[PDB]
Amino acid sequence: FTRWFMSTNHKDIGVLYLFTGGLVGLISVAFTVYMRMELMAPGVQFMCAEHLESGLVKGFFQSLWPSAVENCTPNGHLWNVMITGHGILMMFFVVIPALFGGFGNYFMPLHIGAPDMAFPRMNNLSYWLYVAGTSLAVASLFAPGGNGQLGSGIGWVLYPPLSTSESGYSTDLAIFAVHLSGASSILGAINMITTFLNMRAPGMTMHKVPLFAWSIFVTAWLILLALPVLAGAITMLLTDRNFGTTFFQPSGGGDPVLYQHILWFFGHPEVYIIVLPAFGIVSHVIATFAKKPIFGYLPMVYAMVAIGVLGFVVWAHHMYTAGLSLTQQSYFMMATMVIAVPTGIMIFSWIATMWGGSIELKTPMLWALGFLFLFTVGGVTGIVLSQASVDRYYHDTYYVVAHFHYVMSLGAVFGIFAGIYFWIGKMSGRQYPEWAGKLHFWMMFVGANLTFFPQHFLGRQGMPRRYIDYPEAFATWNFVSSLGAFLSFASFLFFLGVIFYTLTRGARVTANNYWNEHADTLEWTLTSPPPEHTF
Amino acid sequence: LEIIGRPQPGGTGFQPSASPVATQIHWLDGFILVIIAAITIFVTLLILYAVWRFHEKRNKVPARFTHNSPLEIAWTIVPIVILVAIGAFSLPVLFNQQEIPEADVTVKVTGYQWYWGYEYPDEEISFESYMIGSPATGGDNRMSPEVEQQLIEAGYSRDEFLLATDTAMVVPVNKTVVVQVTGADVIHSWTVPAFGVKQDAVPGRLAQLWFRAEREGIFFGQCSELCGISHAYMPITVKVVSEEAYAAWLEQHHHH
Ligand code: HEA
Ligand code: HEA
Ligand SMILES: CCCCCCCCCCO[C@@H]1O[C@H](CO)[C@@H](O[C@H]2O[C@H](CO)[C@@H](O)[C@H](O)[C@H]2O)[C@H](O)[C@H]1O
Ligand SMILES: CCCCCCCCCCO[C@@H]1O[C@H](CO)[C@@H](O[C@H]2O[C@H](CO)[C@@H](O)[C@H](O)[C@H]2O)[C@H](O)[C@H]1O
Ligand SMILES: CCCCCCCCCCO[C@@H]1O[C@H](CO)[C@@H](O[C@H]2O[C@H](CO)[C@@H](O)[C@H](O)[C@H]2O)[C@H](O)[C@H]1O
Ligand SMILES: CCCCCCCCCCCCC
Ligand SMILES: CCCCCCCCCCCCC
Ligand SMILES: CCCC[C@@H](O)[C@@H](O)CO
Ligand SMILES: [Ca+2]
Ligand SMILES: [Cu+]
Ligand SMILES: [Cu+]
Ligand SMILES: [Cu+]
Ligand SMILES: [Mg+2]
Repeated sequence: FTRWFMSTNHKDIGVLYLFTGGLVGLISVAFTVYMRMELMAPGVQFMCAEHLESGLVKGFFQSLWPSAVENCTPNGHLWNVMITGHGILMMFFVVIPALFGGFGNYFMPLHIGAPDMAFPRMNNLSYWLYVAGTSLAVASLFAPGGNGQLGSGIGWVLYPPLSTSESGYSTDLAIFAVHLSGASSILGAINMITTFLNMRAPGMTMHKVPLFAWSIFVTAWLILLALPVLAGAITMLLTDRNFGTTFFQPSGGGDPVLYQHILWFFGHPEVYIIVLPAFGIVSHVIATFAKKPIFGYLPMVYAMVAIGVLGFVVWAHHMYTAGLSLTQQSYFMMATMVIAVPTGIMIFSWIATMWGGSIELKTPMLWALGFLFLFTVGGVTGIVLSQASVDRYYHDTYYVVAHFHYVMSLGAVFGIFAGIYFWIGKMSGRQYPEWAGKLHFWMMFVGANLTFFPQHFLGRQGMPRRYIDYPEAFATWNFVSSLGAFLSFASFLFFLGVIFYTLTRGARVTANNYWNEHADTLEWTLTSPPPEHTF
Repeated sequence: LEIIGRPQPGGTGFQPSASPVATQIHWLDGFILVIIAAITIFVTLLILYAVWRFHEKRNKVPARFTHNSPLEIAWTIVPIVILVAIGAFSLPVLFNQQEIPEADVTVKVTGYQWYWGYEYPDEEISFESYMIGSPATGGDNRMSPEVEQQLIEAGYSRDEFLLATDTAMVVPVNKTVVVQVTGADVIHSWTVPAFGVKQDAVPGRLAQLWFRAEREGIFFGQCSELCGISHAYMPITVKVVSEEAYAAWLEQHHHH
């Protein structure tokens, strides 16, 4: 029934987060398909001004079919709206809601032997604020916006004066959306921290807490510091747009660069809020399927804490070309390099955890190993970008896009997939079919590499970010990238098939622990699914 | 003039170098590429080896260790060594890049939605640069027979569409060109891959970059900070010519 939505139980809320995150993921992924349809070839074939003169619905379907260049007036604003929609949905309404709100709410309490979250109704509220925020973001796409069209074509980070001068009220809706999102994450963090601190089961000591619970804990702290700052940043945009302030407008004494400092002060932490829960999931998964315990438990906790705190003093590496002094450029370069040490080290610990084990190549372990390959490919590419001298060339090119899709987008996505296959049995009492999980993995892994690796070539050749159209010479690797993205999309549709199949007619789960003895955390001592009231 | 600073079909490398700064970027990136390829190969081979060597079929009883002090020391120090080695080469290059020298030539560049304004204060010259194919030249940002005709007439071909502008920033070869970059409305970013330069054009701020072109030719850049509906359509063209042809160009603008 409706009930579901009124539940206050950490298991029910985690499930709600996972499903909603998955549907929004579907929408944002669909946006990327459309993006890749347009980037597949030079010249604009899909995003034609001519489609505006039709209705919303007829205009939609016309824009999914290619036109001859001679019949297609390039509509740059639609490109910029899609890109912004894609990025905003992913960064606020997809991966954190699924990792933190989803697996966080479900499994952190079970990991620490807590009966429920400290503030159950507050947890129900956080979900509703996420949904309200999602609604406003989606709504902004249909609201009067820039250049006398719908939607905001301003990029996920909302730089002024572009963001502050975008026509209509679409941008205001998007700001509200982000407020509601931050609120959602703030409540969630309060709840995670309080629970972690006050409600550990008798015997459960900080040094005996499972890594996933740790990763959620550290993530919750970064949220408490980072999200209020973002809320400042975006209120300042709201006041410049509606209430005559001039924080970012030079004619009133403003500096647009001020916004960047404040936004990126959130913006970096944000990328660690995304992967930390994935770090948690990868640790449990590798331990389980290597049938070994976690290598260097304590150094992992410290690495996670170090990264969490150092991620607050690196922001301006997103600003090497915004007009920072040589001294600032140099400091931030070195801070960024220091944080690269405990980050890259963790690859070694996971390999060490496999080393000497008894390795079983089941689907969750595939995702975990993929995570290790992709995280590395993304990370080394961050090394390059950290050198401001070389960032001069790469900044605002497809090389940066390749970097973050490897390290951040796919890292989170492979983490999410590892978790789902690892725990669907536990959460539902039904098991996924092994061959399909493996097939999903190979399609997704081949597809994601075809999509993003060639974007490195595009960056090197100088292809800028946020372009609806590009010079002829960028054609080849854009074409390969788009084929990879279509294959990835097929892998995901197939995955939705696999999930539908699993939940409606998957093999019945019989055991508390359907893996093995080395899946040794508390959820495996409970039934599948766990009882309504646990512990 | 040869078209040098542009992308090439199927390219996987940098655009040709035309400045000493570009060359340093190519060198520092190639150096780090070797390192990061080694780290990637290393990590990949370890993963593949461990999965083969320690597969459940091949190794039936799992080890139980969770420590190895010497290895954890070595595997922390080595990454720290690698980064310091990089910085040791990186910082001088950055210093060479951001320390603005004395100008032989001074151009002041202003970004607008959606075109570039150039000004040579020492010569009292100024003009605007629009993409061939934009509304300004009668187009609407797409290829057509008209746009191709206009590209030929201007010394280009249909392959330079989206890169070619109606007017170019002309500069002399082997001279220190200092460019002052600002924005008039929103943020833009002025860049020429071949010179190894990029500076955001920020309203209320005047920022400086420098280059010295080492050979004559044509070099393109594209606006590199999302700036509205025609971000994809406000490129940069720089013609590097001899000292004589530069003067000739100067005199052609002189009002008598
Ligand atoms: C998952 C989140 C995540 C993570 C973990 C990282 C990791 C790193 N990031 Fe990336 N970054 C993003 C998400 C992330 N990044 C996003 C989203 C953006 C752009 C957002 C936007 O513009 O919209 C970005 C952009 C970005 C920039 C600015 C680019 C630009 O716009 O011009 C820079 C600059 O220094 C940078 C640097 C680094 C570095 C040095 C690392 C390092 O921490 C990585 C550590 C290295 C490895 C993991 C390699 C494997 C290492 C080993 C096996 C052993 C260790 C060896 C050595 C240290 C030598 N990143
Ligand atoms: C986690 C964040 C995330 C994720 C997952 C993705 C996924 C993808 N991205 Fe996205 N991307 C961003 C974050 C992300 N992106 C950001 C922040 C920007 C910048 C926006 C801006 O410029 O302002 C960007 C921009 C961006 C660009 C550059 C646009 C431009 O500059 O013009 C491109 C180009 O192709 C692209 C492509 C893709 C593709 C093909 C996919 C995918 O199709 C890849 C294939 C992956 C899948 C099919 C799996 C999807 C699964 C999930 C998302 C999990 C769902 C949840 C559950 C199942 C519980 N993205
Ligand atoms: C007592 C009165 C004093 C007499 C002097 C009159 C003052 C003129 C107002 C200046 O503001 C202009 O308004 C235009 C109208 O919006 C803008 O066009 C913008 O909007 C148009 C859409 O209406 C687009 O076609 C254009 O491309 C776009 O530049 C234009 O940029 C802006 O400078
Ligand atoms: C930067 C590259 C990173 C690569 C990471 C992958 C390599 C991991 C190698 C693991 O090293 C193992 O560590 C064990 C623990 O230190 C040693 O056991 C030794 O010590 C144990 C602990 O008491 C005993 O039980 C064993 O019998 C004894 O052989 C064992 O020989 C050694 O192979
Ligand atoms: C004594 C008092 C003096 C009275 C003032 C005289 C009025 C002169 C009107 C000039 O207005 C121009 O109109 C262009 C066309 O409407 C705009 O182009 C804008 O719009 C184009 C077409 O949409 C784009 O292609 C361009 O890049 C973009 O600059 C341009 O900005 C704007 O300056
Ligand atoms: C002569 C026109 C070529 C045919 C191309 C077919 C386009 C198919 C696009 C459909 C994708 C929907 C998501
Ligand atoms: C570890 C991934 C790095 C991706 C960079 C691709 C490098 C391609 C260099 C080819 C140069 C040809 C001239
Ligand atoms: C090369 C011709 C120089 C003419 C010079 O006086 C002008 O550029 C300045 O008005
Ligand atoms: Ca196209
Ligand atoms: Cu960052
Ligand atoms: Cu621009
Ligand atoms: Cu731009
Ligand atoms: Mg930029």
